[PDB]
Amino acid sequence: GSHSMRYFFTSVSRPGRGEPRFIAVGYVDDTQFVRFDSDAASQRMEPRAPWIEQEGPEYWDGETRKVKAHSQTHRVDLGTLRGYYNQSEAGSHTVQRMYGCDVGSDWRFLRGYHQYAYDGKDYIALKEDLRSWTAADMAAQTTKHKWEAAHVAEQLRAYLEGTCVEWLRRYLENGKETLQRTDAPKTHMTHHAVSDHEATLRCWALSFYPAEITLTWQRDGEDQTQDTELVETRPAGDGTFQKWAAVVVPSGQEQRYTCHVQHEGLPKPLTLRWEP
Amino acid sequence: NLSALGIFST
Amino acid sequence: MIQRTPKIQVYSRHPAENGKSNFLNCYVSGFHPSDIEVDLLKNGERIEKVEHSDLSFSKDWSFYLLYYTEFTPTEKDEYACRVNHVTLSQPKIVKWDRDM
Repeated sequence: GSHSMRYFFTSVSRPGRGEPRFIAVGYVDDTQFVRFDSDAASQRMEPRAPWIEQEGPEYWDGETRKVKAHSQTHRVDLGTLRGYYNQSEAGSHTVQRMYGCDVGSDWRFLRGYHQYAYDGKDYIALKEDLRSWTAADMAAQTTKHKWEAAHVAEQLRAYLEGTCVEWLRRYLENGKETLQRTDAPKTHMTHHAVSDHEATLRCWALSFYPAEITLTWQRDGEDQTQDTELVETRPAGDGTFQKWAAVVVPSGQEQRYTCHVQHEGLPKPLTLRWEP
Repeated sequence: NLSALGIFST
Repeated sequence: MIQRTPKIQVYSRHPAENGKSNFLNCYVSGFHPSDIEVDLLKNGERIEKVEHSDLSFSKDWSFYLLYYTEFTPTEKDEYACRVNHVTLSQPKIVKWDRDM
């Protein structure tokens, strides 16, 4: 199946309270493997998975110098964007950056992406073709011209088609036991009498990986959106994910309702039915 | 592995 | 200036068994900006020995964090997650439900 390596960067200004917060996080698929935090003891890039710990001091020195370079760019960006939008120095602002590459089952290049946000909103994003930019507003147009002058699109295309996929493959090999596993959802259903007229059926998917999952309810084989609740997929904290879907049903009608579970790790889609 | 490419300021 | 109010889920890592060691999780997601206060409560009292994931964000740029602590559920003890954020006119307490 498909794979991804993604890096996530957040910078927050602290008016009248000194240097801005900077946090960097690296993921292969749904697994965190690296972190940097400006508020932490080490002032170094730190490992967060077993299979990255085995990299030499050259890797950690390299990643530390680079994440600090990212930190310095975001520190400048906060000052620049305060100016571009003429905002007061009284208010906290946020810069976010996300980039990475997808590979197909053959571990070859599929797409790259580089996205940048100011205060929770698209600022500038690289297009599918990796040669041209979408700017959100007139201030991002200033950035877009600066980035076209410096040929930033060409530079990122080269990282995303080259270094990005080549280190993704390495990480997949070194982390074979973790990253190349699929854990099927363990499933069960629960039942809560709610009145003399209704009951909740809750369909559970536990201990699954990766995160991507579909839980659907049917009533007599017909897709049922009405009277359903679907919670966001949530970390269990052990590298696995959890989700549930519930439906409120008339008293006595429980057996009319089926829960359908689709996951990469299920050879076949599961059908569950309430069994008392 | 972070890029050392294509990381320009705003 | 986008502001998104946090979604809160409080749950255990494993199906709760009374007297059996486990992890209590408070997952906070879909929020902006990033400043957020999260405490895990035992009988309305703050738990000290609490760890958290490194701040990350979703496709829509909204943030998410996991706060977690070792605990042993019993029949009597009430667990909860207290969240504070600029979007909330006061802190939101979400009680742990075994089946949610």
